[PDB]
Amino acid sequence: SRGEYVVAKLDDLINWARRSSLWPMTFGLACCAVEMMHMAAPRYDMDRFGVVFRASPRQSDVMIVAGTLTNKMAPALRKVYDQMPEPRYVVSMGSCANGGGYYHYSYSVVRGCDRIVPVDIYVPGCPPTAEALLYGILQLQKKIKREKRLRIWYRR
Amino acid sequence: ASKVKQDMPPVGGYGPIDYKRNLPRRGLSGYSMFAVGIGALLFGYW
Amino acid sequence: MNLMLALLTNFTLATLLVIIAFWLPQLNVYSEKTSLPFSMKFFLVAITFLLFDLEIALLLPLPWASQTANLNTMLTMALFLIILLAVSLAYEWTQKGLEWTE
Amino acid sequence: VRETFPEATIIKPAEIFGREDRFLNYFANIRWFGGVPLISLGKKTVKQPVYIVDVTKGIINAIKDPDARGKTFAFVGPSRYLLFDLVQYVFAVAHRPFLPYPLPHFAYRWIGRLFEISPFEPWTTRDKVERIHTTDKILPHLPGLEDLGVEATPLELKAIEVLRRHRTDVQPAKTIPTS
Amino acid sequence: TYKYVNLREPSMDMKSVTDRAAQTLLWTELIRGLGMTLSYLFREPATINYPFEKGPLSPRFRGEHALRRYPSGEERCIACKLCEAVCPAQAITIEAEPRADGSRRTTRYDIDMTKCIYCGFCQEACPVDAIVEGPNFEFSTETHEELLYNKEKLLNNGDKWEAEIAANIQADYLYR
Amino acid sequence: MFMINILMLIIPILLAVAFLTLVERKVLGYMQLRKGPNVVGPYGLLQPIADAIKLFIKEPLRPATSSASMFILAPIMALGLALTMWIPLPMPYPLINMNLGVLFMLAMSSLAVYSILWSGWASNSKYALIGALRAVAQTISYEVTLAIILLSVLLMSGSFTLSTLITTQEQMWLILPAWPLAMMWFISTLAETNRAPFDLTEGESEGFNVEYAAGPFALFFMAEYANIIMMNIFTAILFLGTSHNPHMPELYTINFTIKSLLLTMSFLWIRASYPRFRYDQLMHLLWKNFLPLTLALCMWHVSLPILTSGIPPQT
Ligand SMILES: CCCCCCCCCCCCCCCCCC(=O)OC[C@H](COP(=O)([O-])OCC[N+](C)(C)C)OC(=O)CCCCCCCCCCCCCCCCC
Ligand SMILES: CCCCCCCCCCCC(=O)OC[C@H](COP(=O)(O)OCC[N+](C)(C)C)OC(=O)CCCCCCCCCCC
Ligand code: SF4
Ligand code: SF4
Ligand code: SF4
Repeated sequence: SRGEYVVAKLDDLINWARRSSLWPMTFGLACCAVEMMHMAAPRYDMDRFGVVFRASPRQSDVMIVAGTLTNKMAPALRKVYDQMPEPRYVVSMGSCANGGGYYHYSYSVVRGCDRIVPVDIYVPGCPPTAEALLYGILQLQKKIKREKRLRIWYRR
Repeated sequence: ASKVKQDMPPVGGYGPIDYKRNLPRRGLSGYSMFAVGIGALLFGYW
Repeated sequence: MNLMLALLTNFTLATLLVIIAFWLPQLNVYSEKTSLPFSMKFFLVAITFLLFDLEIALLLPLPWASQTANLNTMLTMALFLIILLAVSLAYEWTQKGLEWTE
Repeated sequence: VRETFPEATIIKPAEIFGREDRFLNYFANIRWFGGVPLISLGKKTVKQPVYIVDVTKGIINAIKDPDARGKTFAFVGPSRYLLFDLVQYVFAVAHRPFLPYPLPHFAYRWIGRLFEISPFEPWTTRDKVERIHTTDKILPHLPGLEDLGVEATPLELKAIEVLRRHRTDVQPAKTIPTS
Repeated sequence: TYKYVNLREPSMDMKSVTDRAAQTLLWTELIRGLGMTLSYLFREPATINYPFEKGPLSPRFRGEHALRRYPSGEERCIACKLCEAVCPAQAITIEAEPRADGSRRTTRYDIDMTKCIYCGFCQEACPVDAIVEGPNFEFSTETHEELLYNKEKLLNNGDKWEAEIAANIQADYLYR
Repeated sequence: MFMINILMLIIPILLAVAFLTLVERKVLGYMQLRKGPNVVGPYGLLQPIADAIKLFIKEPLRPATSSASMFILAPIMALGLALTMWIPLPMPYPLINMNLGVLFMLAMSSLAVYSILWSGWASNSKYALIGALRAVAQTISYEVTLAIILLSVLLMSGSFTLSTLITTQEQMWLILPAWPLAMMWFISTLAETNRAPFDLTEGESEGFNVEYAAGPFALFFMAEYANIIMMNIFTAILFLGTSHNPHMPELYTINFTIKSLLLTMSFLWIRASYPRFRYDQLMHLLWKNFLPLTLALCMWHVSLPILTSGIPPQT
């Protein structure tokens, strides 16, 4: 058939693989990390979607910024992001990472992790329930499923 | 003109709740664990 | 000839997977990244393994040695070697050689 | 562009160098094949590279400046270099062994053809070889960076930040005097 | 009153010393651990089949903020700013003026959902049950700007979730 | 027909490795009150394929290495030797019927320690090299008990041939007369393979493959998981011998395979039950507990056949 059709199936296969093996590196900085641990607990069992509990940063595909990002911690978070092999996604979890939350007007808080790294999914809550975070991971999987890396390459 | 109704324990209270450690004792004694172990070796050697 | 052909396949297959695993990723064309003090206890464990390994080389032919008619001599020499191997372990043990606290 | 949009502002920069440039990073990926092929031996080719931030700061000041409508600018670096001396400096800063050898002009075209058959971003092409070996024009009738309040950044000051990642007290390159 | 957790003397009679010798040599206590995890292998797992099954919640659950109406369609909010004055995160911004018919209504009612700490103080302080936290907890977005709600988003949430907000308020208004 | 035989050995090994990752993740899940992978494919059967594709199309991670040639040599050695340790195994008929098959497996497993050592050098990280030295020290230490324990079991078999362990156990499993050795042999295979409770290389808050991510890291993973199966197959042949009927060889393979799977499952069983040792504590386990007992049982197993008139045949 047309070249677009053939290169669209390969796009589906690689998109399927990447969203079926999302290995997260969790930056557990504050209370939002407890709800992240509850998403790995038996009730939600994130490992059954293919999302391993905790991968090393060099094996990781998605970074979950779960907690308050302070000025003192900002350069460390950027360094871990710069060392993530691609493709790499960032999930901002909770109000602190979203926009600073309860500490928005503090002298020592970065007003949203999206000033340091690019963010793909914002999960609202303080903390988001483990189910809300899971709903955000399944939304990132749906976002990977809509990628068109090969279509753009083909039509270049 | 009904009565006050709030969350209360049932009349007579709840039943007893266990809290003390309960690790049951299992297995044989040291003498009888070595007797079976040694006996297995002897049968194997034979 | 089978063993030679068996080793060639296993390492050729391993070699092929290594190279493609290094090159198959290098077609996504990703964006340009643009970004010890000697410990004497580790040496002692490596040396001790060597001297025990050399004793194991002398003990390896024991299965064949038990087929001889001089069993009284063979059993004495076999137990002598194993015992002397135990003495080495006893010596290092009592001289704080097996410890890891500095 | 000058006809459809008369009040446009045309910027004419030289080869821009920076972290993600294809100019200094181009003279650092000739190590897996041998020496450094060059038309002639880098002689008779004069380059005037310009820093990326200088070009960026120039474009910003053209938006704010009113007396830049319907005008053409020539953003060039402060110093001029010989392609041989320039490439020698790049390898010295990157601590790579420099083994320059000449190659015929037609011979360089063919290897350009070989490297442009790939479906990805070609390492080099026929057109790329021509542009690198073209001599940067001197148009003193066009206002440059100094006409927008931008001090051109010398290549020696900010070349280490680009070539740091290629490494596994450097003499500045000889420069053409203004005369 | 108090108790000692680790103040017992092990027996030194020959039987007890041999019972401890058997444990060391035959790994008996390490084999109870194996038995305790083999037990869990044959227990039913606690995992639920999300998103087809959901975790239980209660009428008090605090989720996405929303603006409500009277049964006549009139807005409940009369721009009093008690919610704005009590928001610990200062996430509510209100502006108001006399509506065309003289009513007291807001021209702006924004909630920065990335400042909000989802505490429910606003719905405690509202005298007319206008601003509430609905039961929704699945509104993750792909951009930071989608979480800065204005009066239209909040009124849309109220129309969208009124059927469920009203029943949650009816189930819990007698405790508050 | 021999080249077909090699592929009938290599390919199923890699598929057994591929689905051991799935089985490990579900077994741990059910011991942890979870479910494990059950979404990607029915019952998770497609999870291994998703991981493989994902890893081999991820961005290369290789940073500046001082011995790039050594960077490529380590995975080749690790995966070449892992497949090479299968060719003498009788199942029931070996691919390469060696007269010294037992020594061949010891020799090849004593070279896989180079993969650890070379990967530490080729990482240009002084803290990765320290990790490799610890991993090497643990491996060679427990190679001492594997050889002495193995030598003690051959004094009842009479030869280094792997196929003679089938004959030796035709009346009774060797575990019954040698269960003290089987206990220490089994734990040595854990420490040899760097599996919990001995996986101090995975002390995240307390590995040498960090410089490998995706691609080559996948190959190191396959080599390690291929050795777990091989070690547990070696354990079954050595202490749980299966009866061999020459006219029905497939009866041996079914029984032999079931034993080798249960032992492989028990590795997962153990990983779910215990915390891990400190580095010094797993050294003291070998040098001060196993080695004293192994030497004593080697003396006993040299003299026992002589004093009972039970010396086995040389042929
Ligand atoms: C007539 C007979 C003459 C011949 C008789 C010869 C045999 C006599 C009996 C010998 C005693 C038996 C020796 C058993 C080995 C003892 C090793 C030892 O040192 O233990 C103490 C060691 C050390 O004990 P410790 O840490 O408490 O300290 C001992 C020393 N002090 C107290 C001074 C510090 O313990 C261990 O080995 C535990 C290792 C961790 C194990 C974790 C995994 C557990 C998995 C359990 C399943 C195993 C199944 C095995 C079956 C496999 C089937 C293929
Ligand atoms: C010939 C080139 C090789 C690749 C062949 C195609 C494989 C990729 C498609 C699967 C993923 C997919 O499509 O995802 C899952 C799909 C449904 O996807 P959907 O929601 O309808 O997609 C919507 C559109 N998107 C994706 C662009 C957003 O489930 C299926 O019914 C697929 C099950 C049958 C798969 C059979 C595979 C056989 C090939 C084996 C050798 C490669
Ligand atoms: S968003 Fe809420 S739960 Fe999360 S870290 Fe901040 S205060 Fe804690
Ligand atoms: S729930 Fe709390 S943080 Fe959110 S708007 Fe109401 S008062 Fe403010
Ligand atoms: S929502 Fe309620 S508390 Fe807030 S301004 Fe309106 S009426 Fe007042």
